[PDB]
Formats: sequence, C-alpha cells, structure tokens
Amino acid sequence: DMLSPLGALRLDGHFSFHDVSAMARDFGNQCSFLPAAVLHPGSVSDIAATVRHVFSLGEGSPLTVAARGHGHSLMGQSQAAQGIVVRMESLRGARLQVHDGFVDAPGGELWINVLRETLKHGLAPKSWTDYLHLTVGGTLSNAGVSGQAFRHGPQVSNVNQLEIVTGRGDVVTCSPEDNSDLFYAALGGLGQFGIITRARIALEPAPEMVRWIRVLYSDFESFTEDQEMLIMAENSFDYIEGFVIINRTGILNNWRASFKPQDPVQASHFQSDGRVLYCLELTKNFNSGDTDTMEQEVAVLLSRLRFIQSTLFHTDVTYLEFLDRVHTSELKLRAQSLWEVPHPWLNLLIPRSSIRRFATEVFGRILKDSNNGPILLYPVNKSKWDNKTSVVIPDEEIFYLVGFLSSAPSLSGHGSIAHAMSLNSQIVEFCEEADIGMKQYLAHYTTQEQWKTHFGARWETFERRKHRYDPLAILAPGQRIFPKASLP
Ligand SMILES: *Cc1cc2c(cc1C)nc1c(=O)[nH]c(=O)nc-1n2C[C@H](O)[C@H](O)[C@H](O)COP(=O)(O)OP(=O)(O)OC[C@H]1O[C@@H](n2cnc3c(N)ncnc32)[C@H](O)[C@@H]1O
Repeated sequence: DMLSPLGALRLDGHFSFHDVSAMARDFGNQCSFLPAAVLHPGSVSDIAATVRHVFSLGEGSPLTVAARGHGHSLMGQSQAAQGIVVRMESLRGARLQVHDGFVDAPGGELWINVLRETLKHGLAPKSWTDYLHLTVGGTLSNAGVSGQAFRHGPQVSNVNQLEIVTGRGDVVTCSPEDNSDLFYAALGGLGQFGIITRARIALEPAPEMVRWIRVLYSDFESFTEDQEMLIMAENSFDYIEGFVIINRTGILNNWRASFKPQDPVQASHFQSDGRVLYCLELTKNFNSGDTDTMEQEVAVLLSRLRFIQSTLFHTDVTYLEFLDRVHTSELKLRAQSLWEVPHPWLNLLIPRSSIRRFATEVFGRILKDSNNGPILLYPVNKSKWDNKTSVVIPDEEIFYLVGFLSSAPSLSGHGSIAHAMSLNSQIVEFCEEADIGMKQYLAHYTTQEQWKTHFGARWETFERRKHRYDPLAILAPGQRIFPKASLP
C-alpha cells in the first residue's frame, strides 16, 4: 500500500481517497484520469510534506503530484492518473495582503478575488486574462494574456516574487534577485518546477470606469494594420483585442443588447450575412472627473482608423464590469447547460509576417463557419515578454494570439468533437506545411519528442531546470513532457 503512508502523515489538512471524481475532470471535458488521492491542504507545510514523501520513495514508485487551480486545463494538464491532486483552492487563511503597491496572493486564489480585495485600496493588477475565475498559480504557470499584454506584457511579466514548493519538497522564496533561476523557470513552467503557493503581483491605480468600444472591418489587411499601429502608439487604448466573425448574421443587433450605436440609422441596415467580418475591441480607462478629457482623447485615436463608420458601438461600464465580462457569458451558458461541454480549443501564436497568409487559408478556405465558438485575433509586442522564462513565443517582434475558442455540444454533425478535431488538425497541418512559424499556447503534446520540437532551442534550459528542481518528474504529469523517474 503506497497510500497507507499518506494517511499516516499528520497533516493540517487531509487526504481524500474515494470521492475523487471531480479531480478527474477539467474544462476541456475530454480527458478523465482518476487520481489515487486528493490532498485537501490546510497549509503549505502539507504540500511540502506530500511532495517530500513522494520524493523519498525515489524512482521505484509511480506516484505523481498535480496541483489543481480552477481546472481550466483542456487536456488533463491539472490531472494525475493514479497520483495525488493538490486542490490549491482549498488552501485557506488570510494570506491575501496589499503593500507597497503590490499584492501577495496565494497560488490558489482566483484573479477575481485578488481584484475585489485590491480595489478596496484603489489599486489593481496591470495585466489580465479574459476570464478572472482562474488561479494566480495556474495562469502564471502559462503566461496569462488579455488586451493589456501589448503594453504591460503577460501576467508572467508583472510578477515580483514567488513562493515555490519544488519537486524535492523544498519551500523556496524566489525573485529576479534571489533563487532567480527557479523564479524565471516557473513562469510559463507548466507546473514542472514546483507548486506556486504564493505570488507578489504588481498593482497600478485602478480606473473607476471604462469606455468599451467595438467596430467592424471587412478587410483583414486594414484590421491588422490598424491593430499593429495601436499596439505601437503612445497614449493608445488601455485594452486592444479582435475577433473573426465567420458566416454569422445580424451581429450589430446582437450588440444593441449591451452597446449603444454611434448613428443607429446606418447600423440598422448593415448585413453580416456571407461575408467574413473582423471586430476591433478597444477600451479607454477613465475616471468620472476626466470624462471630457477622455472623449476628446478617444475621438483622436479613432480618427486614425479605417473601420466601417456605422458599426461603431460603444458603452461606458465600471472597470470591474468590463474585467468580469466573461462571467456573464459563463452564467448564460450554464443556464442552457452549455458550460460543461467538450471544448476542443486551438490556441496559436502566429508571427506578424505570416498573419495575412494564415488568415487567407484559415478563414477564407479551412473555415466555412465560426458559429461553433469565437475566434480571437490580436497582436502583441515580444519586447514585453522576458526570454528568461519557460514561455515559448515566435522570434518576430510582433506576433498574434489566435484562439479558436470552440465548443462541441453534439455527438454528431458539425460540433461534434471529431469535426472540431479535424478542423484543428488542418490548421496545425497547414501551419507546418506552409512554413508559418507558429508556436502553440496552452499546448497539449503527448510525447517528449513533440515537446522538444515545441521548445526547440529552449529545450536544453527546460531539461536543465527540470533535472534541477524536479529530478524524479513528480510534478504536473498531465503536461506529458517528462515520464515519472525519466531525466538522464
Ligand atoms: C477556461 C478558460 C481558460 C482560459 C480563458 C478563458 C476560459 C473560459 N481565457 C484565457 C485568457 O484570456 N488568457 C490566457 O492566458 N489563458 C486563458 N485561459 C486558459 C487558462 O489561463 C489556463 O487554463 C490556466 O491553466 C489557468 O487555469 P487554472 O487556475 O484553472 O489552473 P489549472 O487549469 O488547474 O492547471 C493549469 C496547469 O498549471 C498547473 N498548476 C495549477 N496550479 C498551480 C500552482 N499553484 N503552481 C504550479 N502549477 C500549478 C497544473 O497542474 C496544470 O498543469
């Protein structure tokens, strides 16, 4: 019995061995791997003791440890087949502190909760993700990208310190100045180097309100040129995003529910039918007193753009309302029982030079419909992403985030996980064949060889960090990069 010495451990928290099924499922709703045990931690000491114990068994044990945040992984990257899942959200106690324009947040804290606390002090993190019901540890283990990364970099670029439980069971505090290798390694580290029990996140003064803007484009070349210019512009918009709208009808009437149109007369006629359209989603942060300054400031920035004048829809919402926007969507989908469905997502990082080529085969040919799920498309600046981290990004100075955020509500037909799978396969096949120079975000490779190809020249550094902080490959088994007890 390998789980009997687990039950022996005098934990602050405790282990669950039978009711473990929720830990055997994630957002992707495709991979299910039954863990042997679930640690409900009462302290970081409990996580340290558990990893220490697994380590103490050396190579001759199949035991693995997976930390679970909010389980937003797509292919079981938060799961542990016949191993231990650490329910990070279970880590309770007043550990969320704001000081010196920083917030020290536990690894299992949700960004929405970090924001709600941080606003009580008139501050807020600089960079975000589209959805805030995600853990600090889970996004930092990836990158954490929204429409602020062009300016502040991903979330990984706005972290000052980390408390990590290494794969040896060591509780280490690290930053650019002390244990710096471990610090840079964990960021975009896919949970391979240890468990992020705490993180210090940079804050900025929070605006009270946001002017949330949406406009349409019929020409990609114009849509992209306008995007690339706003991300490089001085005193630009606070958030910059975009979406591809394929074979969808009356999209401006599907906006009127939330947004107000600048000239409702021309907008009422505009047909969305049969033509691939492109949406530019912008925001300008402002405080009530500064409403007038902002209106003039926005008008100037919009005046340099090439969008369809009638399509300009806008709304004025509170900062929090704009940041939590996806939770509203989540709530609707939950009501229609459309939230716990397979999500065969494809998240791509496309270099600027390949974007027009990419959009030609993908949106023009490969895809006849987008109705199945939204398509995100937006450029970012490489200058804002540190090369000391584990984050895999293309070599160009400007690269695009392309996310096919597709759902499969059907067992046959168009969606249908097998249809989604094929379309995903085709896009990937084309990116290789046509020399796009694409790199995947939230990758789900099953073999070390596919991973080595992914990291490329970064592989040596990754395997070096791996042997260093997790020699027995105990941590984040579902990433599938390192088999248990594998390193040379
Ligand atoms: C579901 C979803 C995901 C998503 C998104 C919107 C939705 C609805 N929008 C995103 C966006 O705007 N930008 C972005 O960068 N990512 C976005 N995502 C994806 C999401 O960030 C990730 O799924 C991420 O993993 C965060 O989610 P979560 O907190 O739920 O963590 P996890 O899914 O359980 O596990 C992720 C991996 O990291 C390891 N892990 C988890 N916690 C830790 C800690 N504390 N320390 C170290 N490693 C950790 C897991 O084992 C797993 O490998």
